[PDB]
Formats: sequence, structure tokens, C-alpha cells
Amino acid sequence: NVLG
Amino acid sequence: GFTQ
Amino acid sequence: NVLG
Amino acid sequence: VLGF
Amino acid sequence: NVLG
Amino acid sequence: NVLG
Amino acid sequence: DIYSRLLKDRIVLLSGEINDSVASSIVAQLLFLEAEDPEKDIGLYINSPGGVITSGLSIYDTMNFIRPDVSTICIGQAASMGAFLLSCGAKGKRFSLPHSRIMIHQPLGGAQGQASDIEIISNEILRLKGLMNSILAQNSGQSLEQIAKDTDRDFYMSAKEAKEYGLIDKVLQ
Amino acid sequence: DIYSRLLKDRIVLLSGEINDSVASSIVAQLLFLEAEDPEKDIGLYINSPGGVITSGLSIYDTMNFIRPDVSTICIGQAASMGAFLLSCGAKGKRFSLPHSRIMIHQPLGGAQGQASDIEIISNEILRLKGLMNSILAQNSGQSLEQIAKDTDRDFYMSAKEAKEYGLIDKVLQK
Amino acid sequence: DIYSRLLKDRIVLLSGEINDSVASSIVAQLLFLEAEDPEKDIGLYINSPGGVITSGLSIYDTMNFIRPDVSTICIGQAASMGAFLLSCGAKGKRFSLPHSRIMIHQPLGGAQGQASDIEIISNEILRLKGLMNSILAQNSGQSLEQIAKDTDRDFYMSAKEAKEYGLIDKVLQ
Amino acid sequence: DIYSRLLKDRIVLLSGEINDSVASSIVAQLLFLEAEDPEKDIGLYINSPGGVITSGLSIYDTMNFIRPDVSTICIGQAASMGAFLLSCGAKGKRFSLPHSRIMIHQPLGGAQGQASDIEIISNEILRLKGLMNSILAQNSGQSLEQIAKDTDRDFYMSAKEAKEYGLIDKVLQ
Amino acid sequence: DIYSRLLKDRIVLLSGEINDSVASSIVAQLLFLEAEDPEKDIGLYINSPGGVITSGLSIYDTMNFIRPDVSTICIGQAASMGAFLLSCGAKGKRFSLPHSRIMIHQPLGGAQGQASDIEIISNEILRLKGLMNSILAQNSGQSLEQIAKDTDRDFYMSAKEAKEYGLIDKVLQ
Amino acid sequence: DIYSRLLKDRIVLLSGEINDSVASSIVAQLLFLEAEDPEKDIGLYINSPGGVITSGLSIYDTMNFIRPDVSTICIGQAASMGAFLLSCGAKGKRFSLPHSRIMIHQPLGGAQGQASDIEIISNEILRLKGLMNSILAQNSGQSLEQIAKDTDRDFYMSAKEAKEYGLIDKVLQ
Amino acid sequence: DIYSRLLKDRIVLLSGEINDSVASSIVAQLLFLEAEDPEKDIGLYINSPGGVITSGLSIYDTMNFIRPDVSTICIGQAASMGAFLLSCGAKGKRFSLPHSRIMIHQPLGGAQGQASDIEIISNEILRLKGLMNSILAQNSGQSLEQIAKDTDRDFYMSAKEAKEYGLIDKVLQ
Amino acid sequence: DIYSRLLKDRIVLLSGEINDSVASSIVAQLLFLEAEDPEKDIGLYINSPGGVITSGLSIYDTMNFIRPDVSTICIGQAASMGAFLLSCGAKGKRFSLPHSRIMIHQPLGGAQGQASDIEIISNEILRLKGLMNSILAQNSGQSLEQIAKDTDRDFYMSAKEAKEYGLIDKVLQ
Amino acid sequence: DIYSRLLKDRIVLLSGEINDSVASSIVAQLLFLEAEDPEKDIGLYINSPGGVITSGLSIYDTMNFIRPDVSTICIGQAASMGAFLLSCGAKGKRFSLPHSRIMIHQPLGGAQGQASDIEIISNEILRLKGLMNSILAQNSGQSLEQIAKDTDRDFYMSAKEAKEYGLIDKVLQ
Amino acid sequence: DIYSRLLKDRIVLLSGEINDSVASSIVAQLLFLEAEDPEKDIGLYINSPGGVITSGLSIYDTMNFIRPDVSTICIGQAASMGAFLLSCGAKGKRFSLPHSRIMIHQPLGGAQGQASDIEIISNEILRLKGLMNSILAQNSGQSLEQIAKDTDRDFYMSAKEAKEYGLIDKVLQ
Amino acid sequence: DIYSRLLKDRIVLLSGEINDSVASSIVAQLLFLEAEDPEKDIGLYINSPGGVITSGLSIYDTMNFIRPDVSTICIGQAASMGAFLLSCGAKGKRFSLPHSRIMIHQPLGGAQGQASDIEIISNEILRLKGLMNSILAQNSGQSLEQIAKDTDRDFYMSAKEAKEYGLIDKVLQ
Repeated sequence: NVLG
Repeated sequence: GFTQ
Repeated sequence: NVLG
Repeated sequence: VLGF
Repeated sequence: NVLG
Repeated sequence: NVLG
Repeated sequence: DIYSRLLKDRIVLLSGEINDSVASSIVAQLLFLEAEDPEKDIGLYINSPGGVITSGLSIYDTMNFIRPDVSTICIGQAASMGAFLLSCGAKGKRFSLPHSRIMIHQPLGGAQGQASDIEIISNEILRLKGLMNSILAQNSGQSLEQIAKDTDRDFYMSAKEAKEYGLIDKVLQ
Repeated sequence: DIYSRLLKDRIVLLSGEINDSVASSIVAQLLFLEAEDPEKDIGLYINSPGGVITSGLSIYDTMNFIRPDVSTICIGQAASMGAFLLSCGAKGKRFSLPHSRIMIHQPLGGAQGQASDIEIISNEILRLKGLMNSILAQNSGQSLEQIAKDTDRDFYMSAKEAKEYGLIDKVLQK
Repeated sequence: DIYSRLLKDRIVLLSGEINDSVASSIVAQLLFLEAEDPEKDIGLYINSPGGVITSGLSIYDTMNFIRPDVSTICIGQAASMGAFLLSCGAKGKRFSLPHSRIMIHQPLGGAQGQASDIEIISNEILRLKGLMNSILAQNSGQSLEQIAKDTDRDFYMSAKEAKEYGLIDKVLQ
Repeated sequence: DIYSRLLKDRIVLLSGEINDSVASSIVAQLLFLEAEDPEKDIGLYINSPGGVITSGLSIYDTMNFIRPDVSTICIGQAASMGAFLLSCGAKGKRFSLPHSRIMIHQPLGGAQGQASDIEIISNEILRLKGLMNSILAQNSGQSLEQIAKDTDRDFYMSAKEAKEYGLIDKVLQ
Repeated sequence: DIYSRLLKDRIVLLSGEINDSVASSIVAQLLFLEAEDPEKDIGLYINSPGGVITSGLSIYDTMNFIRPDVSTICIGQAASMGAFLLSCGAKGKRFSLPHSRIMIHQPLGGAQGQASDIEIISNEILRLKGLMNSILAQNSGQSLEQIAKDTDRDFYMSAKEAKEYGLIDKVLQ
Repeated sequence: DIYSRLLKDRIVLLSGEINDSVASSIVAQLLFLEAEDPEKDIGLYINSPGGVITSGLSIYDTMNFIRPDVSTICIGQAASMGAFLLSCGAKGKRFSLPHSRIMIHQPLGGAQGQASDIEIISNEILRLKGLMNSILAQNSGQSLEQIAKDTDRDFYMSAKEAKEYGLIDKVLQ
Repeated sequence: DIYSRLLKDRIVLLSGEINDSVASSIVAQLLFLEAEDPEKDIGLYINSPGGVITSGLSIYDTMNFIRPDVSTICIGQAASMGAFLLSCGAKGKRFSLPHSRIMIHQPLGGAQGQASDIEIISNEILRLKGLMNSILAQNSGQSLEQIAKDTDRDFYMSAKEAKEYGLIDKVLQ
Repeated sequence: DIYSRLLKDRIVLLSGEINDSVASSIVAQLLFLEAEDPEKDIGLYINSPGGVITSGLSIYDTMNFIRPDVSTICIGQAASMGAFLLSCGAKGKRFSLPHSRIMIHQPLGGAQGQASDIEIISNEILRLKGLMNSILAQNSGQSLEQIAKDTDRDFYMSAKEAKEYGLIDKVLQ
Repeated sequence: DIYSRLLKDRIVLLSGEINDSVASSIVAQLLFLEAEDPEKDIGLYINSPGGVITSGLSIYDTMNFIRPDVSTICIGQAASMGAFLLSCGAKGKRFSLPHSRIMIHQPLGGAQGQASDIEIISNEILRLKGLMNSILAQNSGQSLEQIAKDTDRDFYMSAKEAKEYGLIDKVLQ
Repeated sequence: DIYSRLLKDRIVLLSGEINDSVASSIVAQLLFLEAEDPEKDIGLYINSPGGVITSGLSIYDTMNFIRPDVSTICIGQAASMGAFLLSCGAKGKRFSLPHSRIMIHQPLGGAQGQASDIEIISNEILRLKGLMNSILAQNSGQSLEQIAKDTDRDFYMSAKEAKEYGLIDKVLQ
Repeated sequence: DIYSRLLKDRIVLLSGEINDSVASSIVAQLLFLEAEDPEKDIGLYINSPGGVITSGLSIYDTMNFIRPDVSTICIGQAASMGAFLLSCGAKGKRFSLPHSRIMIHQPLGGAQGQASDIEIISNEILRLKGLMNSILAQNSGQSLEQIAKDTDRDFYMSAKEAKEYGLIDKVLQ
């Protein structure tokens, strides 16, 4: 996934 | 299987 | 995590 | 590492 | 042990 | 063991 | 549960990786709403990264099989099979929230074994590739050649671009 | 049920990492409350270290989507997508207990495969970075070059500093 | 449900390590009880070895956030964040059973990556160390210097000694 | 629920390994029963191999914290902390079935890290060793030195021998 | 609920491996059935390959702890601790189905550590060996010597062989 | 090294699965025997279940690359790429021991990823299918379509049958 | 030693995956073969699927570093970095056996972490991709734009096609 | 021994990851080459992705420790600690082949434990960051504050750029 | 053996973790060199992160057991036991390269089992801690009190500070 | 080899844990040394934490089976079987360096299966226990009950204390 | 090398499982012996539990392929392919030691996938089964029917019994  |  |  |  |  |  | 109270307001929530298990649940919900008011609209919220092609097609076909209109709303993201299902929403009733992300691309797959079997499978994935790109073309107005070009590698777009593109009818505010 | 019950008081609890399964629950409760009373305010309690950008935005866009005003309250911590969501609460309705820790940073991700594919991912995460530095700037009142500079690496702040910063409106005290 | 029935008598029970999942359950019951009656005291029984710092903080602040006084009772043990929460109870209402053991210490954590990211984590943990030492000195009557001194390493103490250190008010015989 | 049906007759079953989760569960049953009626005896059946010390102590203290007399009955076995609990039952109400096995020994544990930290942990474990030994001596009428010497290593005994040693009061037939 | 409805009829099934949790489930049922009616018989159907000794003894002692007669009915099999419990049923009420198989043997276990500890464990397992050989003897017209010889290794018997050997009272048909 | 001694007698052994490492060792030996004496015959003993297509092709080509005639002798088995290589030996010098078995088939492989990448791999493996079916017919006298038909699935045959098929020239009695 | 012996005749074998290990060994061999005779030609046989880019470039530069002419001969296959090195052989002396397969493509890699780091990696890999398409265009006489187009995905070709494309000069029949 | 032979020509190869083991090899090879002849240049070929800093500095100091000048040549890549050693060769003799890549960044590491220990490690990794940016500025001609800023993240550059930065003296065209 | 060659010149390299096999090697070379020439100095280069105490002392003693003076040279780093050994060099003949890192600390270890065994292990580690700090004070000229205080947690030093501290005699420039 | 170079001087090193493999090597070296000169003394240096008893006993019985005297020298440590062996050295020639630690204890082991088999193992272990202590009393001068009492739980001691205890004859100061 | 030494006496050892790698080392040895003297007998000692079919088949065929008579000698055991090979020794020189075991059976294997392929694999093993049986028949003097049925399952037999059946000629004493 994409986090931040 | 076969994923889009 | 950070436990203290 | 990056490959070819 | 740290990486430069 | 014992690490010095 | 909470999801069962929204299913009371004609709302369905398609979230996460799509597969046979999940599509069976989405389907069952649509058939269930078919049972209830067969003229009332349905609000299918979509936050998916994609999933099994055939699984997704069971949801697509069901949407167009039931009599009720299926409005689709993109929250979070709609990538791959999710962008696909989002674009299949009832004409004029396909939406997205202002910050969502829409991404389309070609089928992914695998094959192992004898040359003959690899070719068989390769042909089928290619067929599915053609089917999907075809429906995306119809759905957005884009041409076959254009969809094939843009779906070659991952194609990311904002909610606005998704509209300009023809995948989404309106962006709520 | 403890959570179902508190939900009856317009209280929503966002606890832990953000992913599709968690945001889906939050959105579901948010939509539900608006169907109960599209007028009364909503209390979104956040104690989260962050999570999947996408999943966070679904929550964020839904908060503004529905009619009800959504007040956010930070307890414990609000980091990354947690602090981003906290700063998205209705202006004047953003809170934090006194000992919470707020933290903001730039996004994280992965990328594998052909150079072409890595570039696409690289570009898509940079697009998300710029979009969130804008929403943060807008929510806090800070400039875009200030949000950029401070979020290059992990930026930890106490409840008071988070108020000074603009991410929250008031620090509820004992 | 046994636990749910004790909650009816306004008893919560912590027990086990502390993390976000556990903290959120505690907070919910605290907010719940406040709704059911903002004047009646609350008995929070603690048997914990500690846990995530920020998770404990969320419990600490929710305690002081609601109106009812939240008494604390240590059974078995209260170490690390467990002891911190025990001392944070309503003045005059912090208790322990005779044979409980109490232990306080300094923060534990981890960091890896660039020297720059590590300095940042080290700094943040140091900030948490000072914050809790002051609050701990504040709850017991000890001076900041004494707390910093005694928590450098694990500091175990009986319920009696914990009472004499200021951590708790009374020990139920 | 059967186990719940037995709680109704004031019967609590303690079986298996003792840890925080199990300890909390027992404690909740003791507190609940007390609320129901603070004068009616309680039967605490014990079949346990032992477990976490602080967990066991929470049970021990809660048995003396409440009003009800807590009778203990040993079935299967009661070893280590299990046997300690069995001996903490109400005077003259600590029983055991004819073929039960009872075993008492010194605490078990571990430590790792710096010499300084290992030492402090060693001291803490020797503290529990002495604390529990003194309690067994008191509970059985046995001498401290005699208790210490017999628990140096695993000390097994029959229900009948247990009664002689002073751990239980009566062996049922 | 199945198993439950059969409890209203006063039958309890001991099926599969034997351990503390399984035992606790069984004694709970035995205790419950007694509170209900300290008169009517209890049917203990057994299909087990055995298990932990102390776990088994707890079922044993409880069987003869309650007032109602505990008759045992062997179905499928009763091996080791299973055959033990079978034979412990109310003298005159120990049954078995035609094709079931019974098996008796000596205790199994292990020991690790210092020679001093291995000796203690060894002495305890032997203490349990003699204890069960004796009880086993008494439950049948066999001598301690005859039992000690036939259980040195797995001793499989049929139902009729079980009746003649003296473990059950009769074989239904 | 025993193999090294046999090398001085111009004998080379190909045993087991073929892969780049094994293929390169065979190539190196064929280039060495070439440099040692470009006029004398080389003896290639083959016992292999087959392996990596390109690895085999480097051996096949190196075989015709060098000047020395390369006889092939199948001992044990020559399957898949193993049989292929056997049939590539110098005309009239393709041998086999009496009980050895020869098997031929179509290529095996795998493809994973986007539909476009699976297509590319599918075409490449089919090209290698046709390519080797050709060389097989050439070497066997057999026609392409017949070879194609017989290699669809594992085609097992005796040394005599391999001779009659044209894969071998003679069966060393 | 087989390879040590062919090394005497100036034959260097590059087989299998390319990484720093194999790269430093090929590099050494080439340095060695120059101190033995800076005039005579070197035959570099390549049977490779590719590998680490920098590892590969180490070979390329060394080939041009020393004075001896480094001829390249393709046996089996040369893919990616392998095909690159083949095409880097001394002009006029780049060969291939008849059934070898050459395959060119774009670089592969990975990035994990902060947007800024992924970005830095993405730019480095693109810079590497430009670098090699340039050398590859320079070597085959193709337009920088042509190579980038033809290498977007895996481009396979026979020895024949490879020469017609300009990666090699001749196919030793 | 290919590597040993090049050693006789005063050629040392540093390939792959740098760790105590690899460092101990290079140090030993440098000490030797000095005993062998304290006045002849030594050539250190470096193709490394970096490694353990202290391991890296052992090589660095040794290079300066011995009397002979140690020239450095970058062939594949000199990243991090590798780029550090490259810039440490005798002035005027720091080379690189074209197409080699250089990369400098800040130190990396990890720390677990009490805040006190994390603080100690962070400070220590920071001592090493300053120590290295310092020598790096002394070797290249860049100001310390400039090395510190362009090094904050991974800084990639070609042989030519590396030459202008001042990390090497010449690109061997 | 590049190392055997260095042994030829009375140079011994102690690199990496110190355990029994690494200690036996160093000790063996220390005895071999005393046999060859009991009067010539020995150069012991150290790049160790530390290791097992008894293994380290093994080297410590032998050093002072043979007749020849054993100089110690720190390259890269001398941590824990490494530092201790560095400080045991012949007084006046203990060196360090300009950028080395030296670190001293207290013993690390672990214990598991009965309170008695833990206590025993705890005491022994305290024996070693005291023993080593004591030898450390003697070698540096520092007081036992000061050594104890400085080694409570990891104490890092530059070569210059190590000289100033007395652990070493000179820094080679 | 270097240990070999020491074998010529009748020096034998025994490092690490003891097992059949290690013991075997020692025996062979003892057999060899006396089959090289049955008069000159043998030097057995020992740094071991113990190991398999029968493996240790084979070494012991060999040291006495041969003719030359086998002095023992403790370096680093000599624990359990290691200490046993050290004391078995040629009376008057059992040495130890200054900071070597020595440790004695009772044997350790395990057993699984039927009580009969556990009892057989327990008995064999207690046998070797008695044999060990017995031989220890004879080597040190201590009494049999003194040794038995001292080897219960690990008994650590300095070289000096081992000289006093009678395990060794002198400490090479 | 003990094994190579016995090779000078024309003694080959086939011990352990049989596979391609082991078969190859045997074939090679035989091929070498026929070179060194195509007339002197070869001693093939066998102690194998069997192995891969085509692997032993290559050994068997190589045995009759060379000129020298290959005498087979069974030690320990000869089973499956091992027994088969023993019986393939030169008529009159098939030996076995007094206490060796010989066992013969039908072949083992496996298939997985489509029924077409399973069928193909099935009757391929049936073919190898028939072949084996028949060869056993004509090696032992037993009928195909006799062999076929005696190998339906594992048929173990002693040395003297092996002579009676005809698998061997003589049992050395």
C-alpha cells in the first residue's frame, strides 16, 4: 500500500 | 488468478 | 511503537 | 540492488 | 556496525 | 555465554 | 452491525481487495435490494485497489441485471477492477469525492506448464484484456486504441481528470 | 456493545493504523450518523499512528461530504495520516487532550519492477505528497514552503505546539 | 458477560499489556460511564506490565478528561506504564492490595535508518522520558531529580513502599 | 452456559496455566459473587500446573480482599502457584480430592542484558521467593527454613501428605 | 444446542484427547448434573485415546465425588487414561459397545535438567504408575502383579476381552 | 578426479538436470578436447532428465561448433532436452545402451505479470517449441507435424523404439 | 582445472547471473590476460540472463580499459545485461552461435521509503536506463529513440535477427 | 590463483559489501605489499555498495598507515563507504573508469533499548557522521557545510561529476 | 595464506566477534610465535566489536603468559572485550590508528531457571564485571571507581580520547 | 595449519564444547603423541564449557591409557566436564592461568517415553553422577559428600580458589 | 583417498541411496577400470537401499557394456534397485556376506496433473516393472509369474536364502  |  |  |  |  |  | 443499517438506506460498501468471496457479498446485497424496492436507486460506495477479474465481472453483470439503478461513488481510491466497476455505474450517477484517485491498467496474471497451456492461458488473459478495455471505451467515450494505450501501464488520475476522461460523471463537493 | 453504545452519542473512535478495513468502518459510522441526524455535531476521537494514504482520504472526504459538523479530538497520539485527519476536523472544533503527541511527515511507499513502473509510482507518490502538503497548509494556516520543510522528516509536537502550529484549535484541559 | 456486569457496578479492569487496542477499550468504558453518570466514582483495577507510551497517555488524559473521579486499584502488579496509570488516579483514591508489586523505569524504544531519523526518534523518546518523569514526580511528591534517579533502571517496590514513595494513597489490608 | 450455571451456585473453576488473562477472569468472578451476596462462601476449584507469580498473587489478594470466605478444593493437581493458591483458602475450608497431586517449589524465571539489569531482576525474583515462602510457612504452620528447604526443588505429595504438611485442611471421600 | 440437549438427558461425552480443559469441561458437567438431581444416574460415554494423568484423575475423583452413579459407556475406544476412567464407572454400570477396543498401559512422560531433577520427575512418574496400577487392579478382579505385567506395554483388548478381564461389567448388543 | 582421467580418454559425462552451470562445464570440456586434438572423436555419455532450454542449446551448438565429431551414448535415460541432445550427435554415431529409455516432449515454462508480458513470454516459448521440433525432425528423418504430434505429451520409448524413430543410430548390444 | 586451462588460450567464460562476485572474477581474468599479452585477442563467451547493472558496467569498462581486443561469442543466451555486454564486444568481433537467443530490455529495480528517497532512486534508475540505451544505440547503430522503444518490454530475437539489428557482427554457422 | 597473481603485481581488489571480514583481507593485503616493497604504488580497485563504517575506516587508516601510495580506481560503483575509500587514495591518483557511478550519503544504523542507550547510540552515529563529512570535505575540497547538505540523502553522480566534486582526480577515458 | 605470510612477520590479526574458536586461533598463533623467537615483539592488530568474556581472558592471559612483548594496534574499532584486550598490550606498546573507535562497557549476559540458578549466574557475572573493571583501572591508570562509573553504559572514545584516557599509549599519525 | 605446528611440540588444544567428534580428535592426538615419544610430556590446554560425559570420559581414560604424562593447563575457562578433565591431569602438573574461571556441577540430561525407560535413564544418569563426583574427590582431596554438596548447582571459582580446592596444582602467575 | 586406493585393486563401492549423481560416479569408475585393463575382474561391493530406476539401469547396462566381468558383492544390505544390481553381477561371481539382507519389490513412483499425463506416467512405470521382473526372472531362474508375485510387496531374505532363490551364487564365509 501507500502510507504517510 | 487473472487479476485486473 | 515506543513503550515506557 | 538494481539489475539489467 | 553502522553503515557508512 | 557471557559477553564482555 | 453498522453495514446492515446502511443496507437499509440502499447503501452498499465495496471496500478492499475484490475476490470471489467479496463479489458474492456485493452481488447478494444487490439481489437483496432487487427484492426490496426494484425502482429505488442504490448507492454503491467504492474504495478498492482491484481484484480477480471474473469476480469483478460478476458484480458488473449483476449491476446491469437488476432493475434498480446502481449509482457508484468513489471514496479513497478506485484502481484497476475498481476503476472498472466505478465506470460501469448508471449513466449520470457515477461520482467520486474531491480527493479520490482513479487508476486503470491492463490485466495481470500467471501461467506455468507446457508451452501449449501457457498459450491457452495467454490467449485468455489477452481476451479478458480486450473485453475490459472495450467496456472502458464504451463507458467513457474514449476509443479502443486510446484505452489500450493508456492502460498499458498504470494510469493514475485525480477525480477531475477522471471526469474529463469519461469514467466519472460528476465530482461532489 | 461499548462502541455501538457510544455511537448512539455521536462518538466515533479511530484507533490504530489506517487501512481500507478501518476507514470503511469509520466512513460507515459517519454516513450512519448523518442518516440519524444530519444536524448534530459528531465527535471523532483519534489515537492513530497513521496508515494508508488512500484510506485516510476516504475518511477525510467523507467528513466534509456529509452535512454534520465533525469535531476531532486527539488522545494519545495523531501521527502522519492521523494528524492529517485531525487537522481536517471542523475549524474551531479540532481538539487534543494535553498529553497527546502530534506528528507530521511526508508519505512512504514502495516500488518494484521496470524503470517505467518505478517512475509511475515515484510520480504518483509525489503527487500525493504535494496534495497533502497543500491540505495541511490550508488547515494549519502555515505556508506551503513551511509545511514542506517541516514534513521532510518526522515532526513531533506536543498538544500545545500543535495548537500554536494550527493543526488544532484548542487543548482541552483537566 | 461477567466483565460487562462489573462495568455496571462501575468497575473497568485494565489487565495485560497496554497498546492502542487495549487503551481504546478503556477510554470507551470511561466515556461510557461518564455518560451513564458523571458524578459516581469509577474503580479502575490495574494489573499490567506496561506497554506503548502513547496508548497509556490516552488513558491518563481520558481519566482527567471526564468528570467522575477515577480511583485506581493495583492487583497483581503495575509496572512501566502500569505504575504511571496507578499514580494518576484521583488523589486519595489510589490503592493497591497488600501483595501487589509496583515498578517504575525509563522509556524503551527503537530506531533504525539514517543518522538524522535516529536523532529525531532519540530526541522524541527523550522528550517522553522527561514528560513522564515530571508527571510522575508531580503525582508522588518526589522531586524531578529523585524520579530521574530511581527510574534510570527498573525500580521494583511493594505496595507499602509504593505508598511511602507517594505512588499510591492506601493499601487495603 | 454451564460454567456460568456453576458460578450461580458460587462455584469458580480455576484450571490450566495461570497468567494475567486467566487471573483477571477469576478476579472478576470473585468480585461479582461478592456483589451478589458478601456472606455466602465460595468454592474455588483448582486444577492448575502453576503460572505467572504476579498473576497468582492478584488471585490470592482478591480472595482476602472480598467479604466471602473462599474455600479451595484441589482436583487433578495444584502445583507451584497452584498449590500456593490452594493453601491461601479460608482456614478450615481448604480441601482436596483423594487422588490429587500437590507440588510446591521455588519461583522460576529469566533475565538478559547488562550485569546491572540481571542483578536487579535476580534480586526481585529472590524477593518473591522469600515473600511466597513466608506465606506458605504461615499458611501451613510449617517453619520458614523448613519451607525453604523443601521447595529448593520440586516437592510432590499426595492429598493425604498435603494435609499433613498443613497445605489443606480435609481430604474428601 | 446439540450436546446440550443430550445433557438434559444426563449424558456427557468424553471424546478425544484428555487435558485440563477437556477435564474442566467434564467435571463442570458432572457438578452441574448433580446440583440438578443428586439422584438420577449419569451416562459417561467415552471415546478417548487417553491424555494427561492429573487431568484424568480429576474426572475420576469427581465421578466418585458427586452422589449420582457415574456409569461409563465405551464407544469407538478407551485407551490409556480413557480405559482407566471407563473402569472407574459405577461398579455394575460400566458398559461398552460390541466393537469398541480397550487398551491399558503404563504412564508416559519426560524429564530434562540436572540429574537431581530428572530423579524427582522419575520418582513422581513411578509414584503415579503404582497408583494407577493399584486403582486399576481394584476396579477388576486382577492382582497388582497381573496389572503391572499386562500394562508394561500396550495391552489391547476387545469388548468381551474387557468384560472377562474385569474392566467393564457388561458388553451391550 | 575420476572424470578428469576419463577426459584424457576423450569421454564426457552429462548426468542429471541441465542448467547454465552444468551446461557451461560441458561446453568447457568440449572446447578443451577441441584444443587437445581437433581430429579425434569425443564421446558424450548422456543420462539426463533434461532442463533449461537455452542451457541445452548452448551444448547443442558447441557440439557442432567444434571440429571433433561428437558421439552421444545414452545410458540410463535421455529425456526432454536430454533426448534432444542425444539426437544431435554426429550422424551414425548416436548410440544407447539396451535398457536405456528415451523420452521427448514439448517445452515447459512459466509467465507472470501484465497481460503484455505474458504474451511476450508465451510467444518466446512457442518459438522455442517450433525451433526444436524442427531440429528434431531434421535429426530423426521424421516430419515436423509427426514430431509435433508425438511431443504434445511425454512420449516414452525403448532404445529400439528410439532407433526406429530415428533418434538413435544403433543400440550397443 | 578446466576453466584455468581455457584461460591459458585466452578464453573467458561468463556464465549465469551477473553480480559483483562474477563481475570481479571476469574483471580479474581480463586484467590477467592483458599482463600476459596486451596484443593478442581475448574470447569472451557469454551465456547469461543478466544481473546487477553496475556489476555489468564493471565488465564493459574493463573490456575497453585494457588494450587487448575483447571478442564476444554468444552461446545459449544473452539477455539484458548479458545482451548488453555481447554488443559491447570489439567492433567486428561480436559473434553468436546459430541457436542462441538475445534479449534486450529496460532496467529493473526497487525503491522503498519516503517519497524523497523513492524519487531519488527513480531518477537514478532512469539515468542508468538512459546511459545504457545510449551505449546500446551506439553499438548497434540504432537511434537512441529506437532502442528505448524496442526495449520498453522484453525484446527476444534469434542469432540471425540479432545481427540484422546490429548487436552482433556474425553468426558462426 | 587469479586474485593472488594480480596481488603480485600490487593489485588489490575490493568488490562487494564491506565488513570486518572483507576489511581484514584488504588490510592484510596492504600490510604485505608494504613489507614486499615499501616504495611502489599499490592499486586498489573498488567496486562496492558500501558497508560497515568502522570496517571501512580500518582500510582508510591502513592506506595512510603504510608508506606506499595507494591509488584508487572505481570500476562498477563506489557507493557510501565505498565512495569514501575511493576519495581517500593518494592525491593525483584517484581514478575511475567512465560509466562507473559514485554515491555518497550519511551513515545508517539502528538502536533498541532504554532512552539512555538510544541516546548514546544516536550521539555516537552522529559523531561518525560529522567525522565522515569532515574527511569527505578534506578529500574533495568542498566546505563541510556543503558536504553535509548534499549528503543528507543518497547523492548519485557519474565519474565526471565525481571528478568535479573532487572525489577522484581523473576519469580514465 | 596472506595471513600466514603476515604471521611469518610476527603479525596476528584479531578481527570480528570473539568466541572460543576465534580465541583458540589467536592463542595458537601466540604460542607458535613464542616458540619461533621468545625475544621478538609481536604485533596484534585488533578490529573487534567484542565477544565472549572467558574467550577474551583466554587471550588476555596467554599474552602475559609468553615471553615476547605483545603490542596491540587498534584498527577500525576495539569494543568491549576488544577494548579490554587493546588495553592489555605491552605497557608503552599499545597503539591505535588515527580514526579508530574504542568502546568499553559492562558485561552482558542472561540467565533462565530457578531463582537459585539465576542468583548464581547473577553473582558470577558480577564477579566478571568487577574483575574486568579492575584490570581496566590498572591498565589505564584510572581508578576502579571511575571505570565502574564510565562503563555503566556504552562509553565511546576517539583514538585521541583513548590515549588521554590511558587505554592506549600512542596514536600513529 | 598452526595447531599442527604445535602438535609437534606435544601441545594439544581442547576448545569449545565436548562431543564425540571433538573427543575423537583429542584421543587421536594423544595416541599419536605417545606413538611419537612415549616419554616426553603432553600439554593439554583446555578452554571448554563442558559437553557430553561419555565423550569426556573417553578423553580422560585415554589421558591415562597412554604413557606420557598429560599435564592440563586452563586458559579462559574450564567448566563442567571441562573442569573434570582439567583435574584429571598428571598429578603435580595441573595448571591454570591467572584469570581463568573453573566450574563444577552435577550432570544434566533428559528422558522421554514410558516410566520404565525414564527410570532407566534416571538411574544411568545418577550412576555417572556418582562416578563423576567420586573421581573428583580423588583428584582434589575433598570428601565425597563435600564434592556432592558443592556440585549441586553450578559452583564457580577463580584459578586461585581452584588451586585451594585441589582441582589444580599451581597457577602460572 | 581410501576409496581411490581400493580403486587400484579394482574395487568399487556402491553404498547408500542410488541416484544420477551416484550412478554417474559408478559408471565413470567402471569406464575407467575397463580402460586400465579390459580383462581383469572388477569388484563391485553393494550396500544400498535402492534408488532411482533409470539411475540403476545405467549402472546395470554399463556393467554388461564394458569387457571385464563385474563381480557383485552384498554387504549390509541390497534392496530395491540394489538387490536388482546384485543379481546382475557376472554369472558365478554374484556374492554376499553371511549377514546381509536382500529385498526385492515392484517399482515406486508418482504422477500428478491431467489424467492424460497420469495415464502416460502410469503405464511407463508398468513398463519398467515388467522389464525389471523379466530381468530378475532370467537372472535367478525364476518364472516371470513367480518373480512378479514375490515382488508384489517387500520380499526380504537372508544371504543363504538369497542363494536359494537364485539372486546370488555364493555366500562367502
